[PDB]
Amino acid sequence: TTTRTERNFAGIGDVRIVYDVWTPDTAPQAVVVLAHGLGEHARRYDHVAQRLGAAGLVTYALDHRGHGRSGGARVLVRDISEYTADFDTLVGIATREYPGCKRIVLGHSMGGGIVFAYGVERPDNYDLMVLSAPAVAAQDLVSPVVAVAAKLLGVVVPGLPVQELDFTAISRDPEVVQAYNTDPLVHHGRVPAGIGRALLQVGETMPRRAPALTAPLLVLHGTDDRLIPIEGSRRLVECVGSADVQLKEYPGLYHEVFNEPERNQVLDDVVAWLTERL
Ligand SMILES: *[P@](=O)(CCCC)OCCCCCCCCCCCCCCCC
Repeated sequence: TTTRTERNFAGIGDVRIVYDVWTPDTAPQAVVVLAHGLGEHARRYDHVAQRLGAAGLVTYALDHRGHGRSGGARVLVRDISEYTADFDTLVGIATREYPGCKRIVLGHSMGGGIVFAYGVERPDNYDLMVLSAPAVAAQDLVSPVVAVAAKLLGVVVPGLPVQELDFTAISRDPEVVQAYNTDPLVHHGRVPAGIGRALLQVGETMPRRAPALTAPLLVLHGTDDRLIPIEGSRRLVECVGSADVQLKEYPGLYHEVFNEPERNQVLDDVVAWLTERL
């Protein structure tokens, strides 16, 4: 039995960051710090934290600024460092509450881009990285001219909606898409320029920065992902400095592998990967 507690801290710029803590009723094996994707929130990951809890893992999952229960203007960010700083603070919170426990940083989509940028900047603040379709190659979705424009707009008008997303691409399960379509805490609009710039900054420097990752890395990706092409994850595992890197491709799965029909096989692979290394 894994149980959720809701807590908070003061993030960068004194924005209240809400985060959940999922504690299992068994002896804690290690801690997981989880970063959700664009426009979603940590409560869409309940079933993930429960599955990890059944493996004796404590899961820290924060609502990013402008997301879910956290403060700030909705999906507003002026720099990727705002996300990575709030994630860094959350990693430190788990490090102090569970000292000596191994630390697993886990990110999905934009969360995967934040976990990546956090990791290459603090490659010894964590022990294991798991990335679910990380948004580390956003510049492959637009022309270079559009990337020049989006970076500039992310500065001047970070709140301007700039890019529409196909929400039907998140899952092959129509129930998942409809539950996403009707979630009051999900951003039901377009990608803003500020987040567009942040993802583009991470993407252009991913090849040059990835060598800084030295901890074991697990990348998960569905082959039929229309939001983030799988080639972005193939280029990532070819570019990281980690010796123990692995990409699990899931034939036919859509973007959110954690919410797919095959999600239990996906999470079985995550637990199996973590337990060989803990
Ligand atoms: P993840 O967080 C999954 C959430 C979506 C259900 O992110 C998925 C992919 C996000 C990529 C967004 C596009 C990044 C670049 C967009 C900027 C280009 C638009 C600029 C137009 C200027 C004329």
